[PDB]
Amino acid sequence: MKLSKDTTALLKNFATINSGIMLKSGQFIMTRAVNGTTYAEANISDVIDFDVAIYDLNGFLGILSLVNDDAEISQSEDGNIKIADARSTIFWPAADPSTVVAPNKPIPFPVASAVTEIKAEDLQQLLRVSRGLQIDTIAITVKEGKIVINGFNKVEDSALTRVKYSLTLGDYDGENTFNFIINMANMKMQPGNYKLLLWAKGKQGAAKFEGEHANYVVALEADSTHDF
Amino acid sequence: MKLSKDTTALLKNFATINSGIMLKSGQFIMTRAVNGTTYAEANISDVIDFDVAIYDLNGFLGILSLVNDDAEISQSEDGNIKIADARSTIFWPAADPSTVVAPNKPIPFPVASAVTEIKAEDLQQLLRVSRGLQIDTIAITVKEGKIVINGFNKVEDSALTRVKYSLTLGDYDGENTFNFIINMANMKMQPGNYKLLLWAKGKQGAAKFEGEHANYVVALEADSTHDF
Amino acid sequence: MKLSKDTTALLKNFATINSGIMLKSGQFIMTRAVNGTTYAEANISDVIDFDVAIYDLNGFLGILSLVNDDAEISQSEDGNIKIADARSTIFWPAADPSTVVAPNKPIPFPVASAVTEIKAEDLQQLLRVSRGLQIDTIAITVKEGKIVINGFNKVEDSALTRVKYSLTLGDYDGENTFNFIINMANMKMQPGNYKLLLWAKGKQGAAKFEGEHANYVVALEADSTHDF
Amino acid sequence: AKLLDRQENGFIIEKMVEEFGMSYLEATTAFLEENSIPETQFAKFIPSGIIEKIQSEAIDENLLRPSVVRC
Amino acid sequence: KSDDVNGRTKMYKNIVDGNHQMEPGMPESFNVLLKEIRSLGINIELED
Amino acid sequence: EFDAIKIALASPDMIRSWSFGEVKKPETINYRTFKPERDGLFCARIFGPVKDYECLCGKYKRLKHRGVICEKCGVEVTQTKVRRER
Amino acid sequence: GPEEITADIPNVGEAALSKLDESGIVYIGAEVTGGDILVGKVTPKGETQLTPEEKLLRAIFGEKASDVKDSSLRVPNGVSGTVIDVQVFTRDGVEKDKRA
Ligand SMILES: [Zn+2]
Repeated sequence: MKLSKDTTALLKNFATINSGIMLKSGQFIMTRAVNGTTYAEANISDVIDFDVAIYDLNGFLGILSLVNDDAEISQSEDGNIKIADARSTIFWPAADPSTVVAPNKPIPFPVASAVTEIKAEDLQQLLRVSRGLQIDTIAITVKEGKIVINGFNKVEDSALTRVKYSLTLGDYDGENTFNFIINMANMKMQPGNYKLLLWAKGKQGAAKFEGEHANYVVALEADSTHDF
Repeated sequence: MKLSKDTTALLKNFATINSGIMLKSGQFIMTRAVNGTTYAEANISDVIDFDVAIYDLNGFLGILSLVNDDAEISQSEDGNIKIADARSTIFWPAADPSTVVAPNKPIPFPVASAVTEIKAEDLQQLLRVSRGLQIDTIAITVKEGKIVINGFNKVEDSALTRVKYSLTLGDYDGENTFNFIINMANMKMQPGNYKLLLWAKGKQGAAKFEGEHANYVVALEADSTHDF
Repeated sequence: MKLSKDTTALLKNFATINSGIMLKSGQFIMTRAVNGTTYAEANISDVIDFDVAIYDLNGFLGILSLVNDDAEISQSEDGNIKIADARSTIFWPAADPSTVVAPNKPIPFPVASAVTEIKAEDLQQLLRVSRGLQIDTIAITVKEGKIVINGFNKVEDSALTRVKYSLTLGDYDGENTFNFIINMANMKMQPGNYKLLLWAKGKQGAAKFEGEHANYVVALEADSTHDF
Repeated sequence: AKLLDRQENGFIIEKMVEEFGMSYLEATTAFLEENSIPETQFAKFIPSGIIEKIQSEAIDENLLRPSVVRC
Repeated sequence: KSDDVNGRTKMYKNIVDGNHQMEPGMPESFNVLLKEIRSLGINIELED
Repeated sequence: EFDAIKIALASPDMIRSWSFGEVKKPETINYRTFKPERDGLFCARIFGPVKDYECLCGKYKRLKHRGVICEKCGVEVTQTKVRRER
Repeated sequence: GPEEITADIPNVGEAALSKLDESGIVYIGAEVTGGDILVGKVTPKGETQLTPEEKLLRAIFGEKASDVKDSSLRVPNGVSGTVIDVQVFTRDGVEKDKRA
């Protein structure tokens, strides 16, 4: 079963959240942070056919980039993984599904208590200029009636009152206020326009980022405030 | 001011002389090395529209390099810098002017005794070779009627007598002999052609590199000598 | 003398087995690891004009890669290499050869038992997969009469039961089989197509990979089996 | 003062054996202690070469077991 | 041949290199007794 | 070499004049490091180096660093031969 | 750490090693003399006993080199002769080897 180049790109994006997975049959892959807080899901053009655990999925994708694309990939006789060229026959050791944790399911994300979307250059801009200003956390909150993305230095300011960078996707008509706080390390997502869903219930809360290749549901931090 | 990529590259290159900078009023930049031995200056095309002392300029350049080009670089409300494109913003706290070391004024270098030129390919070759044989010093003199740079390593070639490499800076028809010595650590001149103006008197000595864009100045090492 | 880019390339990949070398007047160069297990050799269509050893081939060829190739490689007056650049005259110290293991003769490869061939993609592909699988051992055997390779990581596998890689190298017109064992730490040839001779008797053997520029003689590992 | 040339130190360290004549191991350990050199910050002082002959003469002198011979 | 450590080393060398000649030195265990009586307050000394 | 041996007594003054220090701690060894104690009946702090030319500072290797005392160890730096007799 | 009765010994000529068995117990009938080895028994190193002359090699080869050292049972110098029998004693429930 072939792993397409777009398949390899999404496998790259998922191997970031985890250097391994338990591949499960379907046209879909998904993985969880080791903490399970920020999660990745993606219905992929390739259809998984044999459920197989892999430990170094990043290195597995390296191995993939070491062999030609249309090599037939199967689960080998001893249970391991066979990459088959016209000549090359390679057995990558198939992992144990308990050495690598998998997410329970694709997160049935709740309804968004607020909606916006972040442009490609928007997310690129925030996440990359965070290096110049040393931004370590983000505050998405109602500001001037807008869903603003304030890059806060939670090391230098745990209160998130000293902005060095903000991002304003668009104004959000609302009286019910909030100041969602989410780790800059929760931003496992690749660049690109990501529809931002801000679900807010009590203290449970999430930002669902719906990109061009995967949905990542991010559990809001305990400091994310929301008020309806 | 919206510094171009050429201007910001020039800023990154001047940073090789000082992280601390006092970007002054005008289209001009003015810097000196922390040991008071190297000096840099360059007329830019944009106008610095507010005096500012910066301690870490290259990160300022990175901040410049990622945002939308329509980013507005002005003076923030707090007496510091702001770089905000059409949708986001970046705050930059300006270092105190009483905490940056720099020339009071431009160093014009109004006098020279030995004029020579040095071009781009020999520039890069000297920069690489002095890294390559651990050459730590250049000596400008006349050997067989040529203004020649002789490279040496001082700890093992103490009197700078091992010419493992002789680079000719140009012809010499002149009676004024000299040892214009520059220790490699002051070598910060970027890619670009440089007219080297050498002046010296008694023990004091300075070599100037007038480039396609800028001037560098080096105090010639203490053993530099001149016979007129 | 002067050494073509292919000539400096043969030296660059000769530095892969042994750092420096002992060169003599002539048009042939050879090198061997001090273990005696590997020996690369290639004639050069460039000519050597004296007898010398080079302690650092890497820095040597690097300081040479900055001069336009017309630079003459003569002996210096002070007992080292004088490379008269088109514009400079660089000097790099001449290694007294006794301090580098110089082979006294070029290795002749006696009558090989088995014959086959490797290619550019095959060889380079194996070079790369030996990393992603950390494969230390390569075991050349016959399957159904076919000369092929089986890859093992001997550390995790004493008697090498875990074939980690398998490739079709070619046919073997016979039944006289073998497991010629080699460490991946000896496959230092540049990528390319090669003929493959195998001398093997009793306990000893020699793998001869013949390239479009050179020949590599590698000692097989004693654990190998063979019959002819 | 500063002696950061590795291959020059190779020229100097062959002087140890070729001159004194005990072994490359003891000669270079003598060098290491003479100039007071630790064993983890050596790659900045020692030529890349002498290391290989050190390994060679070591395994030939059997400093370690058959566990190290095969590899 | 018994105690002169410096002495016996010098000997061993000179004999294994063809020179029969002796360096007297001064015993060691004697010094042991010397310090051993220095233990008790009986100050002992070795005049010029 | 030297002439007649003399005997005499010793004012406790001269006892002080001998000793390279004074011992108070009644014990000797750490039983894990098997090293001398800090101020005990075998401690280097008075008697000296258990190896030669270097102590638990690890600070002084060659003849360049010999002699001068440590501050971590506190002990002088020399050969262990002199420990036999101090 | 505890010690082993392997046939695995550093800085010794393999010529000698051959005479042992796979366990490390020389065979019955080997005419032996002093200055040789009858059993191989090896110990972890320890720290205060590490000379620079091996600090070198442990630096290079990776500290998986100088972790052990010999304690082998020799043949008491001044004796010769022939082996007649070898007794091997072990804790029960602990593994029992070939000779046992
Ligand atoms: Zn200490």
